Amino acid sequence: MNRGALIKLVESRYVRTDLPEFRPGDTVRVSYKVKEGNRTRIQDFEGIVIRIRRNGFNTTFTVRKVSYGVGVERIFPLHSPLIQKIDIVQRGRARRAKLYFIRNLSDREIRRKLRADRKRIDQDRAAERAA
Amino acid sequence: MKGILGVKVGMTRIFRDDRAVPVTVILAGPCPVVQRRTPEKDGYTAVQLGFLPQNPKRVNRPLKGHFAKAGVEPVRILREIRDFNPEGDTVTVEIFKPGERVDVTGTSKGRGFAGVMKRWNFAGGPDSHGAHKIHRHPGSIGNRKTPGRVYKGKKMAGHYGAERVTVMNLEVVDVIPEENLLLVKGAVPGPNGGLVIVRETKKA
Amino acid sequence: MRHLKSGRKLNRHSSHRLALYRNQAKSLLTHGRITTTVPKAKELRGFVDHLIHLAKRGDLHARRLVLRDLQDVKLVRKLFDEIAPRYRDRQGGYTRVLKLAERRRGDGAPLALVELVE
Amino acid sequence: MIQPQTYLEVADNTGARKIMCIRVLKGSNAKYATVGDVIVASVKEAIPRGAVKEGDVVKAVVVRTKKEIKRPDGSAIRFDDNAAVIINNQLEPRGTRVFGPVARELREKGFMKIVSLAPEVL
Amino acid sequence: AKHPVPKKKTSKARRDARRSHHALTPPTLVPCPECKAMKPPHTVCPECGYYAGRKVLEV
Amino acid sequence: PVYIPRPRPPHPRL
RNA sequence: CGAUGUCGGCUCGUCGCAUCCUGGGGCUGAAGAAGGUCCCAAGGGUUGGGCUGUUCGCCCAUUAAAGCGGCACGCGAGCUGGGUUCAGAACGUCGUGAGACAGUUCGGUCUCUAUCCGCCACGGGCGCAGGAGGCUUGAGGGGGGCUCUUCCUAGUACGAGAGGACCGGAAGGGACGCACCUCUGGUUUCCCAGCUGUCCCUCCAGGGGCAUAAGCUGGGUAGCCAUGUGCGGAAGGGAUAACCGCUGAAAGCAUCUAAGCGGGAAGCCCGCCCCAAGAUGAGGCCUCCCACGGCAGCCGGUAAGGACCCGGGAAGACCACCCGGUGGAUGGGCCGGGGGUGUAAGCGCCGCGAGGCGUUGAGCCGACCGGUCCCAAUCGUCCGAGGUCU
RNA sequence: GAAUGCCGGCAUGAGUAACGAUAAAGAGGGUGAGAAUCCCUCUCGCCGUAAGCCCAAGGGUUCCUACGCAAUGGUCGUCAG
RNA sequence: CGUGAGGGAAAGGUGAAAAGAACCCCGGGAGGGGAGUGAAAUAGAGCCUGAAACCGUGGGCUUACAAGCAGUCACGGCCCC
Ligand SMILES: [Mg+2]
Ligand SMILES: [Mg+2]
Ligand SMILES: [Mg+2]
Ligand SMILES: [Mg+2]
Ligand SMILES: [Mg+2]
Ligand SMILES: [Mg+2]
Ligand SMILES: [Mg+2]
Ligand SMILES: [Mg+2]
Ligand SMILES: [Mg+2]
Ligand SMILES: [Mg+2]
Ligand SMILES: [Mg+2]
Ligand SMILES: [Mg+2]
Ligand SMILES: [Mg+2]
Ligand SMILES: [Mg+2]
Ligand SMILES: [Mg+2]
Ligand SMILES: [Mg+2]
Ligand SMILES: [Mg+2]
Ligand SMILES: [Mg+2]
Ligand SMILES: [Mg+2]
Ligand SMILES: [Mg+2]
Ligand SMILES: [Mg+2]
Ligand SMILES: [Mg+2]
Ligand SMILES: [Mg+2]
Ligand SMILES: [Mg+2]
Ligand SMILES: [Mg+2]
Ligand SMILES: [Mg+2]
Ligand SMILES: [Mg+2]
Ligand SMILES: [Mg+2]
Ligand SMILES: [Mg+2]
Ligand SMILES: [Mg+2]
Ligand SMILES: [Mg+2]
Ligand SMILES: [Mg+2]
Ligand SMILES: [Mg+2]
Ligand SMILES: [Mg+2]
Ligand SMILES: [Mg+2]
Ligand SMILES: [Mg+2]
Ligand SMILES: [Mg+2]
Ligand SMILES: [Mg+2]
Ligand SMILES: [Mg+2]
Ligand SMILES: [Mg+2]
Ligand SMILES: [Mg+2]
Ligand SMILES: [Mg+2]
Ligand SMILES: [Mg+2]
Ligand SMILES: [Mg+2]
Ligand SMILES: [Mg+2]
Ligand SMILES: [Mg+2]
Ligand SMILES: [Mg+2]
Ligand SMILES: [Mg+2]
Ligand SMILES: [Mg+2]
Ligand SMILES: [Mg+2]
Ligand SMILES: [Mg+2]
Ligand SMILES: [Mg+2]
Ligand SMILES: [Mg+2]
Ligand SMILES: [Mg+2]
Ligand SMILES: [Mg+2]
Ligand SMILES: [Mg+2]
Ligand SMILES: [Mg+2]
Ligand SMILES: [Mg+2]
Ligand SMILES: [Mg+2]
Ligand SMILES: [Mg+2]
Ligand SMILES: [Mg+2]
Ligand SMILES: [Mg+2]
Ligand SMILES: [Mg+2]
Ligand SMILES: [Mg+2]
Ligand SMILES: [Mg+2]
Ligand SMILES: [Mg+2]
Ligand SMILES: [Mg+2]
Ligand SMILES: [Mg+2]
Ligand SMILES: [Mg+2]
Ligand SMILES: [Mg+2]
Ligand SMILES: [Mg+2]
Ligand SMILES: [Mg+2]
Ligand SMILES: [Mg+2]
Ligand SMILES: [Mg+2]
Ligand SMILES: [Mg+2]
Ligand SMILES: [Mg+2]
Ligand SMILES: [Mg+2]
Ligand SMILES: [Mg+2]
Ligand SMILES: [Mg+2]
Ligand SMILES: [Mg+2]
Ligand SMILES: [Mg+2]
Ligand SMILES: [Mg+2]
Ligand SMILES: [Mg+2]
Ligand SMILES: [Mg+2]
Ligand SMILES: [Mg+2]
Ligand SMILES: [Mg+2]
Ligand SMILES: [Mg+2]
Ligand SMILES: [Mg+2]
Ligand SMILES: [Mg+2]
Ligand SMILES: [Mg+2]
Ligand SMILES: [Mg+2]
Ligand SMILES: [Mg+2]
Ligand SMILES: [Mg+2]
Ligand SMILES: [Mg+2]
Ligand SMILES: [Mg+2]
Ligand SMILES: [Mg+2]
Ligand SMILES: [Mg+2]
Ligand SMILES: [Mg+2]
Ligand SMILES: [Mg+2]
Ligand SMILES: [Mg+2]
Ligand SMILES: [Mg+2]
Ligand SMILES: [Mg+2]
Ligand SMILES: [Mg+2]
Ligand SMILES: [Mg+2]
Ligand SMILES: [Mg+2]
Ligand SMILES: [Mg+2]
Ligand SMILES: [Mg+2]
Ligand SMILES: [Mg+2]
Ligand SMILES: [Mg+2]
Ligand SMILES: [Mg+2]
Ligand SMILES: [Mg+2]
Ligand SMILES: [Mg+2]
Ligand SMILES: [Mg+2]
Ligand SMILES: [Mg+2]
Ligand SMILES: [Mg+2]
Ligand SMILES: [Mg+2]
Ligand SMILES: [Mg+2]
Ligand SMILES: [Mg+2]
Ligand SMILES: [Mg+2]
Ligand SMILES: [Mg+2]
Ligand SMILES: [Mg+2]
Ligand SMILES: [Mg+2]
Ligand SMILES: [Mg+2]
Ligand SMILES: [Mg+2]
Ligand SMILES: [Mg+2]
Ligand SMILES: [Mg+2]
Ligand SMILES: [Mg+2]
Ligand SMILES: [Mg+2]
Ligand SMILES: [Mg+2]
Ligand SMILES: [Mg+2]
Ligand SMILES: [Mg+2]
Ligand SMILES: [Mg+2]
Ligand SMILES: [Mg+2]
Ligand SMILES: [Mg+2]
Ligand SMILES: [Mg+2]
Ligand SMILES: [Mg+2]
Ligand SMILES: [Mg+2]
Ligand SMILES: [Mg+2]
Ligand SMILES: [Mg+2]
Ligand SMILES: [Mg+2]
Ligand SMILES: [Mg+2]
Ligand SMILES: [Mg+2]
Ligand SMILES: [Mg+2]
Ligand SMILES: [Mg+2]
Ligand SMILES: [Mg+2]
Ligand SMILES: [Mg+2]
Ligand SMILES: [Mg+2]
Ligand SMILES: [Mg+2]
Ligand SMILES: [Mg+2]
Ligand SMILES: [Mg+2]
Ligand SMILES: [Mg+2]
Ligand SMILES: [Mg+2]
Ligand SMILES: [Mg+2]
Ligand SMILES: [Mg+2]
Ligand SMILES: [Mg+2]
Ligand SMILES: [Mg+2]
Ligand SMILES: [Mg+2]
Ligand SMILES: [Mg+2]
Ligand SMILES: [Mg+2]
Ligand SMILES: [Mg+2]
Ligand SMILES: [Mg+2]
Ligand SMILES: [Mg+2]
Ligand SMILES: [Mg+2]
Ligand SMILES: [Mg+2]
Ligand SMILES: [Mg+2]
Ligand SMILES: [Mg+2]
Ligand SMILES: [Mg+2]
Ligand SMILES: [Mg+2]
Ligand SMILES: [Mg+2]
Ligand SMILES: [Mg+2]
Ligand SMILES: [Mg+2]
Ligand SMILES: [Mg+2]
Ligand SMILES: [Mg+2]
Ligand SMILES: [Mg+2]
Ligand SMILES: [Mg+2]
Ligand SMILES: [Mg+2]
Ligand SMILES: [Zn+2]
Repeated sequence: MNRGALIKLVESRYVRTDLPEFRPGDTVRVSYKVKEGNRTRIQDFEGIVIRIRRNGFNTTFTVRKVSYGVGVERIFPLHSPLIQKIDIVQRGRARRAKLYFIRNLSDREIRRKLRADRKRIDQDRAAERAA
Repeated sequence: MKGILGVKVGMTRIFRDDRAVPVTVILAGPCPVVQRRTPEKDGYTAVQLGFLPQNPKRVNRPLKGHFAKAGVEPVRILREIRDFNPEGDTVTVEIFKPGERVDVTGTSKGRGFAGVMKRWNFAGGPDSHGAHKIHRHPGSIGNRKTPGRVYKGKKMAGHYGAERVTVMNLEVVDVIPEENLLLVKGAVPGPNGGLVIVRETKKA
Repeated sequence: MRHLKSGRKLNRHSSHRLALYRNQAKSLLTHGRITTTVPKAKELRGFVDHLIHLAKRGDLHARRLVLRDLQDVKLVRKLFDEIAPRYRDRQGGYTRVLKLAERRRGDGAPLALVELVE
Repeated sequence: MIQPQTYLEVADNTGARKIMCIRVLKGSNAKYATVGDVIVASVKEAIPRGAVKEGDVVKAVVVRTKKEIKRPDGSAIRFDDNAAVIINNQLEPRGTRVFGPVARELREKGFMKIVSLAPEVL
Repeated sequence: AKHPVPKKKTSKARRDARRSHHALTPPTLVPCPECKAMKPPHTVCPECGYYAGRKVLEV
Repeated sequence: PVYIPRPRPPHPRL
């Protein structure tokens, strides 16, 4: 028996497939379905994804934004049904896979280290020239 | 009171009513009944289930004659289920519906020789302020001349784990009968690959 | 506990074990066959198999990769020129370990041979 | 994850700026406060002329923390500090406003005044 | 510690009772198919160097 | 054995 | 007195009950709420801090509560050594002095190896009248046993008002326990990358050693893990404690009692989880071999089976346990996936150059999920029933 | 028959602690009755204000070579102060 | 052993005679087994006698549901005379 296969099989009914690929260093907006007793609305969250940890269906990505003077990070299940959509706001170029370091960095200092990834921005426009 | 033998497949989590539900996947069915226990013949009730088919190349003659008395292809393991007596000759996941609550017994992971701290959550000793080679030590183990002995059952170091453990009141999250899979919320004893028993719960 | 853990320690620290394996690799690749203790033999098997396999790839990048462990341009040339080609169709399993019958006198250790196969 | 001796930044305009937790009001022997729990604390640093002053033993609700908070939906949220809002015995903000994001956990815990006063509810 | 010490001398009966688990177990031996010599299983035969049906080393 | 190791000092029972 | 280590602390508990809390009650100067006082009850629980060597005590902040005691004032062949309790030195005080002090002050060597009982674990042996492979009954043990807030009932009963229920029904916590690794968060001794100095290979480029038993730094899978997740306390049946009764004489009345019956506790029995037939009182059920050869015995050759040897294992100190041994996927390799890293080398272009860009999510790549006989589990060996008697 | 007696011998603890710096090893060849331990070669690691070299004190043949391995060497030894 | 003054041991015996074991066998040697010497060789040089503790091999009785200052009293069983 293939225990790995069965596990993927349970996961498949929840596996999401409508979300743009992104990377650490990218700026990104997550439209997230949140409940606020007793209604549910769409709260946006826009920041740099500084971490993406992979475990198949269990992959989760961590997004950092500065909010009214206080740095906030949130983790999302990449296959959560609570994510309305993900809008790519900026493709930045990182040299490592985890950007924890940006936490102790000033604003302009982060600007320097994560310069725009022209190569994936040219792709961003290449596609979307569609039929 | 219904039971079934299984194999712990692994853990994952699903989503249900916008909630993360940590689940353990058990490959339960199908379990051929091999022998029924009757009060007439044995004094109690039970069904001896069979699980995981086995190469006859390895099944000896005393057991081949045992399986034969049931018309069952040789299987790898047999375990009884007290006070359970189904109607067919086969027991599958279909005896469990979602929302039900189960009791899962498995063989716990084997820590081997385990220190007093890991096994019994003893606080050990200090790591500075003069402690002399006692940082992971049990301390005292008795009194003085009265009683001049150590209690039976005194908690000490020794083998920990690899024992039968049962977890109570586990919710059944889904049943996937075509792949013979049981989704149970929470954690089950022991390692992936290890044998488990899934019973109806004794709680209410 | 040691659960699901790969890799013997061989009572050496992180750099000694490695030098041990690299030296065992050179000697086996050099002489074709050697005698070690049984445990060291079993660990050499994969350590050498990988190198023999990288040699079958032939590319320059593989040669440099191998020279990190073997360091001998000559013997790496022997690896790529005479050893590698006799395995072109062998999908792994480039070495074998057979136990010997008698132990050492001075510490009783069980011995075995590691050899490149045919 | 706040415990006695933990310093918290003060998130309102009570006049306090720093407080040092001296107790977690959550039963007999609670070990840690998270977002939404109440603590007794001592004001260790406050600006002049504030309704609270250094030494006062005030109450407080923790609005944001450094250890991440987990959520039934499987997500989490983590702040750059531990912050608190000074409250009264009726669990009402003594201050006239709240500075910064606050944890959504505060809403379903009956800290509705602080959640409105908050610029962002994350 | 405080230097534990044998309180009494161990009797001949108790000394030897402890050695009740000290006998050597004789070596596991099987005849070699080629030269019919007794040798431990799963080792190359040290009297003819034959294993798995073929000559593997000089003796 | 012309050298005798000096005895340890007693625990002070005062 | 040919030595029984002395305070406090730490660690580990265990018992008592004259009960701090939680449960059950009677009386009340008990309207309700909340108290008082006594009775029953030892199942569980009984917090974190400031000061002092302290025990003790006071104080802060909580709590359901922050109980008192025994065990050599429990526990130094378990730790500590701040105090006491040697030799130094100083103060106050006494003494002509040497010196003295339940007066003070600063400092002042705490012994690797467990034989016997006891204890935690784990085997070896024999036994359980034939020999074996399985699955089990549970005698008897052990574990567990805590509790709070809010809300509905209901601002109702009670109350001038303030205040505010019983019973019944929900929800949410703290601490503890068992298991787990999907998530969160650790580690991950060589899984990847970057960096310095030096020596080297091979001059460039590319690399290797060493700088720790990882040179340093940024990461980091499996595993082991808590800070993370699941779940447990019960329910329910039974017998009672105090206490409250029914019916009822002795004793025309009365009386819970003398005949008889009911109610009644977190406690007792059972229930739950775990060990468990050496339970020598050695239990049961299913299946397998079977009347062997030679003088309740002996020696043989076997049967069913077993062990040895081997490849291994989230099993493990050894042993044991579990899987596998060519009719075989057990380990190693190889291949695919997952995962980590984060765009190798080489070449081309750009820049005087450090570099940059492309080829390229490339190259490398432990353990995870699988595939594949390429390599090793070759070949074998030794034990192992013939069934006592009424 | 005892004097923690005296001298000698032999037990127990026990196949137990230990085998004296965690700078570190592997292979191949040779010798020999015998080899992890001796010789040879390659590979690897350690020291390098030394763990390298030269004096003085002290030691007194320990130097060199051949033949040896009972004891000495904390194992082994064909090697050795 | 102690710088020194000084302290201060242990250790006797083959046999009448070396007749002290040629030679052969296993073995690297040590040791042994034969042969031989001797009245005698468990008088063989690790030598007269050769006690005891202590260690071992073989045989008889005995023991794995049993509580012990180890003996004693009784009865029974088995082995021996
Ligand atoms: Mg089981
Ligand atoms: Mg534990
Ligand atoms: Mg612990
Ligand atoms: Mg600790
Ligand atoms: Mg000390
Ligand atoms: Mg110690
Ligand atoms: Mg220490
Ligand atoms: Mg410990
Ligand atoms: Mg004591
Ligand atoms: Mg006693
Ligand atoms: Mg076990
Ligand atoms: Mg370890
Ligand atoms: Mg493995
Ligand atoms: Mg070691
Ligand atoms: Mg070692
Ligand atoms: Mg190193
Ligand atoms: Mg490899
Ligand atoms: Mg072999
Ligand atoms: Mg062998
Ligand atoms: Mg040797
Ligand atoms: Mg101040
Ligand atoms: Mg002040
Ligand atoms: Mg702010
Ligand atoms: Mg000690
Ligand atoms: Mg001690
Ligand atoms: Mg010590
Ligand atoms: Mg000890
Ligand atoms: Mg000692
Ligand atoms: Mg004896
Ligand atoms: Mg005796
Ligand atoms: Mg003994
Ligand atoms: Mg022993
Ligand atoms: Mg024996
Ligand atoms: Mg003396
Ligand atoms: Mg002495
Ligand atoms: Mg005394
Ligand atoms: Mg004495
Ligand atoms: Mg005495
Ligand atoms: Mg004494
Ligand atoms: Mg006590
Ligand atoms: Mg009482
Ligand atoms: Mg009470
Ligand atoms: Mg009460
Ligand atoms: Mg009242
Ligand atoms: Mg009362
Ligand atoms: Mg109690
Ligand atoms: Mg108690
Ligand atoms: Mg206290
Ligand atoms: Mg204190
Ligand atoms: Mg202080
Ligand atoms: Mg303090
Ligand atoms: Mg105190
Ligand atoms: Mg005091
Ligand atoms: Mg109260
Ligand atoms: Mg005491
Ligand atoms: Mg005490
Ligand atoms: Mg004490
Ligand atoms: Mg001590
Ligand atoms: Mg003490
Ligand atoms: Mg003691
Ligand atoms: Mg003592
Ligand atoms: Mg002191
Ligand atoms: Mg001190
Ligand atoms: Mg004076
Ligand atoms: Mg005077
Ligand atoms: Mg004094
Ligand atoms: Mg006094
Ligand atoms: Mg003073
Ligand atoms: Mg000092
Ligand atoms: Mg002092
Ligand atoms: Mg001593
Ligand atoms: Mg012992
Ligand atoms: Mg003993
Ligand atoms: Mg005793
Ligand atoms: Mg046993
Ligand atoms: Mg039986
Ligand atoms: Mg029972
Ligand atoms: Mg018993
Ligand atoms: Mg109301
Ligand atoms: Mg009214
Ligand atoms: Mg109620
Ligand atoms: Mg993890
Ligand atoms: Mg995982
Ligand atoms: Mg993680
Ligand atoms: Mg590597
Ligand atoms: Mg390195
Ligand atoms: Mg370098
Ligand atoms: Mg260069
Ligand atoms: Mg070097
Ligand atoms: Mg160096
Ligand atoms: Mg690291
Ligand atoms: Mg990390
Ligand atoms: Mg990991
Ligand atoms: Mg009743
Ligand atoms: Mg009445
Ligand atoms: Mg009446
Ligand atoms: Mg009556
Ligand atoms: Mg009744
Ligand atoms: Mg209860
Ligand atoms: Mg059982
Ligand atoms: Mg039995
Ligand atoms: Mg049983
Ligand atoms: Mg009994
Ligand atoms: Mg093993
Ligand atoms: Mg087998
Ligand atoms: Mg076989
Ligand atoms: Mg395989
Ligand atoms: Mg494989
Ligand atoms: Mg792979
Ligand atoms: Mg791969
Ligand atoms: Mg991949
Ligand atoms: Mg990837
Ligand atoms: Mg590039
Ligand atoms: Mg490139
Ligand atoms: Mg380049
Ligand atoms: Mg150019
Ligand atoms: Mg990749
Ligand atoms: Mg196939
Ligand atoms: Mg054979
Ligand atoms: Mg006398
Ligand atoms: Mg005497
Ligand atoms: Mg004495
Ligand atoms: Mg003597
Ligand atoms: Mg003796
Ligand atoms: Mg001795
Ligand atoms: Mg001895
Ligand atoms: Mg041993
Ligand atoms: Mg011992
Ligand atoms: Mg030991
Ligand atoms: Mg020692
Ligand atoms: Mg040892
Ligand atoms: Mg040492
Ligand atoms: Mg040494
Ligand atoms: Mg050493
Ligand atoms: Mg080093
Ligand atoms: Mg080598
Ligand atoms: Mg060699
Ligand atoms: Mg040697
Ligand atoms: Mg030798
Ligand atoms: Mg040499
Ligand atoms: Mg230099
Ligand atoms: Mg230097
Ligand atoms: Mg001279
Ligand atoms: Mg001299
Ligand atoms: Mg020579
Ligand atoms: Mg010698
Ligand atoms: Mg020698
Ligand atoms: Mg010799
Ligand atoms: Mg000589
Ligand atoms: Mg020697
Ligand atoms: Mg020697
Ligand atoms: Mg030595
Ligand atoms: Mg020689
Ligand atoms: Mg010399
Ligand atoms: Mg001298
Ligand atoms: Mg002299
Ligand atoms: Mg004479
Ligand atoms: Mg004479
Ligand atoms: Mg004569
Ligand atoms: Mg003469
Ligand atoms: Mg000869
Ligand atoms: Mg001779
Ligand atoms: Mg002989
Ligand atoms: Mg002779
Ligand atoms: Mg005569
Ligand atoms: Mg004689
Ligand atoms: Mg004589
Ligand atoms: Mg004479
Ligand atoms: Mg004699
Ligand atoms: Mg003699
Ligand atoms: Mg004699
Ligand atoms: Mg005997
Ligand atoms: Mg009995
Ligand atoms: Mg008997
Ligand atoms: Mg007695
Ligand atoms: Mg009688
Ligand atoms: Zn042969």
